[PDB]
Amino acid sequence: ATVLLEVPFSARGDRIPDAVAELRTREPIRKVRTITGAEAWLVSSYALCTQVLEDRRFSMKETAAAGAPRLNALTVPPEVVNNMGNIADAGLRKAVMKAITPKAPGLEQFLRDTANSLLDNLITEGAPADLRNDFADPLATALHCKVLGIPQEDGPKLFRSLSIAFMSSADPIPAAKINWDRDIEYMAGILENPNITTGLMGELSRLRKDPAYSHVSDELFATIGVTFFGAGVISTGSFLTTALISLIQRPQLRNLLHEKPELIPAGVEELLRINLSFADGLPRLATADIQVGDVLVRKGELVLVLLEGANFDPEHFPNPGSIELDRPNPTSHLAFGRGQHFCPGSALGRRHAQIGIEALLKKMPGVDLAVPIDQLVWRTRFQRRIPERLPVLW
Ligand code: HEM
Ligand SMILES: Oc1ccc(-c2cnnn2-c2ccc(O)cc2)cc1
Repeated sequence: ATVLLEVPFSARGDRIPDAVAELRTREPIRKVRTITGAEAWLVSSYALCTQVLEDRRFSMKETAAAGAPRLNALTVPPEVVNNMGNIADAGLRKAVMKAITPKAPGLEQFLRDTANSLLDNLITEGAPADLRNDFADPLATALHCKVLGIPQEDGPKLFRSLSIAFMSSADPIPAAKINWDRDIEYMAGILENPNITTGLMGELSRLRKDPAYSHVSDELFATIGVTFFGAGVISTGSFLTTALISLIQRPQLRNLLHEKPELIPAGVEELLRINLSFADGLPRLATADIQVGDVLVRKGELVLVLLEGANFDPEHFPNPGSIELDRPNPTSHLAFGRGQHFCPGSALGRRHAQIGIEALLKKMPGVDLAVPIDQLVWRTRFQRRIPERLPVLW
């Protein structure tokens, strides 16, 4: 006898387990057990993953319901799970989206300057360098501070919460609540602070005093700050870090991108397609009985949408394991999700990575791992897969 198949399969973000392709071929929707002991349907094909993400009856918001089968414990108040729904009901959607485009005046130039300076410092200190702690994360953090309109120097203090905030835990985390309340007070301070007049927090401070928003709660305005900072920094830092690994391990692609950098955006779209930064399937709770492939999912059940099941599905991406820059369907991956909850920071995340990669290839064209790739230490029980340190030489 064996126990019901457990998720997640592996914390390694440099390779996909052979088990995924076998699941997808034999059972593209199938029952698994999550770290909390709940059962769930794991969906691993492109077609079923898209079907679930496009059908709002598989609810993101209902995942936070008391007594529901859980992927993991809430690290936020239950209402914050419906964050985008709350933003839209407040009439704040267009304003938040407008504040987070990579196309703000001088934002891209800021990213480039920041990436270059980080790299100069690494080059000056001498190899080995940690491309995670001293490149990708400081880059993601600096970008988000500029986007929020908050002081660059406040970035490290906010960043400190993230190794706990984005944990994927069987049980509630006391530190997540301490950090959450603390970060919420920080952002409430920012809304009151007269020096903060640019970016997202600048915009939110003005809308807050605008009579058309006078019934929007102060808790929502602060929440938007914390969540958009947290989600943005964790997602871009993790993506860029694991994309640098995929790049470092393909010196041919790396030379091609070094030599023809106009290919970097197509390069990034392939790195997004193949990325394993999301550690768990995207969770949804069935609010009706709904046929998914051979399975009738029952109202009240938990479904997990496995991004790399879709993104490595050979029926949709032939030779899925190869980065190929001339695919006919390059942005059709699910790295940013799909449907109602499609990532609102997608353009920002694309530009963060394009610029970081461009700067890396220019400054460090001989970049290579300074340790055998098995020596990378993969963070466990976390909503992202990332190496604790990314040691490189050049
Ligand atoms: C390359 C970097 C990124 C990747 C790979 C990424 C991935 C995703 C994915 C796959 C979803 C769907 C979640 C779901 O459907 O359950 C998502 C949602 C979200 N993302 Fe991004 N993301 C990235 C960058 C960003 C940035 C730059 C921000 C904003 C500053 C952001 C803020 C959000 C928010 C607030 C949601 C919730 C959307 C909703 O509930 O409707 N992420 N992210
Ligand atoms: O739009 C969002 C953003 C984040 C989350 C979230 C889920 N689990 N943790 N967090 C979290 C924790 C600490 C923090 O500062 C920010 C977010 C959920 C929905």
